[PDB]
Amino acid sequence: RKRMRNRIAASKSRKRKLERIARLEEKVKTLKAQNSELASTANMLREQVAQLKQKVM
Amino acid sequence: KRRIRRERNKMAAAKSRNRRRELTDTLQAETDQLEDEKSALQTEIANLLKEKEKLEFILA
DNA sequence: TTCTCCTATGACTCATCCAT
DNA sequence: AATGGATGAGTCATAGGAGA
Repeated sequence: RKRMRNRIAASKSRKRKLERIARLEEKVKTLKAQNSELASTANMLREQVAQLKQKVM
Repeated sequence: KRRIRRERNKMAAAKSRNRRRELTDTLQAETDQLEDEKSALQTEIANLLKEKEKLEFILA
């Protein structure tokens, strides 16, 4: 028993370490994308403001 | 044979555990950063927009 | 191409740290 | 003091890759 219960832990402990790794990999992926796109919209906007600041100046 | 390999494999078990600790430490720390970068672009965007409008009004 | 050897990695077990 | 889970670390079996 003592061994059998403990197996179950070691097993569960390995899995947690595995998942966190997965989850992170996933988060890194989506972040790269959203993070990259908002950058593009950020640029469409920076220039438009630059332009308008002039038209008003 | 064993005395050789056992210590030899001891190093591998160690080195592998080593990498997983670092892989995670890195991904974790990287996503923390990417999260911030994203977060700030969301505010950079919000402010750019307010400027955009403001200027369009000046051209009203 | 298939056969051989070696490292990397899962899964077990053990010792140890903390809380009940 | 006693019992139970978490996690590091050693061991084994075994797979997958580099090379004869």
